[PDB]
Amino acid sequence: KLKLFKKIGIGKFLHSAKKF
Repeated sequence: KLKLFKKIGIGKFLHSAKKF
């Protein structure tokens, strides 16, 4: 069990705040 390699790109989460 180990599939969080894509969790290192949390730069798009701050984007959701750039649209709301």
